[PDB]
Amino acid sequence: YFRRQVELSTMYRHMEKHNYESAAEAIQAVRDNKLHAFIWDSAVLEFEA
Amino acid sequence: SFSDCEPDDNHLSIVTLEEAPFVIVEDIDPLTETCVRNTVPCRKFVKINN
Ligand SMILES: *[C@@H]1O[C@H](CO)[C@@H](O)[C@H](O)[C@H]1NC(C)=O
Ligand SMILES: *[C@@H]1O[C@H](CO)[C@@H](O)[C@H](O)[C@H]1NC(C)=O
Repeated sequence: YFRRQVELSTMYRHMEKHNYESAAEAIQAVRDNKLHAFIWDSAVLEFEA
Repeated sequence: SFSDCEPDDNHLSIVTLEEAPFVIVEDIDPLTETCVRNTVPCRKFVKINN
């Protein structure tokens, strides 16, 4: 969805450094604050909240 | 003029200057060798040396 929209390709240029295999790795990284933001579905992150 | 009697005057030669608020000039996308379709192509004559 971020690759199709050509007007948001710049952010698509930035996310290439941290495209993680599983989201649990991103949750563990942001728990240790290795990351700063993560794009994901709403109810999953509300469950994590 | 693809034939003899074909007069047309619609191609418009356009020059511009590189200024970041208005004319962002970037390299071609190396993953595609194609500009992304919200952008336009351009060309520029660049010399070699002194
Ligand atoms: C010509 O080449 C020399 C190589 O030492 C370089 O210093 C100089 O900037 C070049 N000039 C141009 C106009 O490319
Ligand atoms: C090449 O020519 C330009 C022309 O003004 C000059 O400014 C530049 O210093 C030259 N490059 C050299 C001498 O390396």
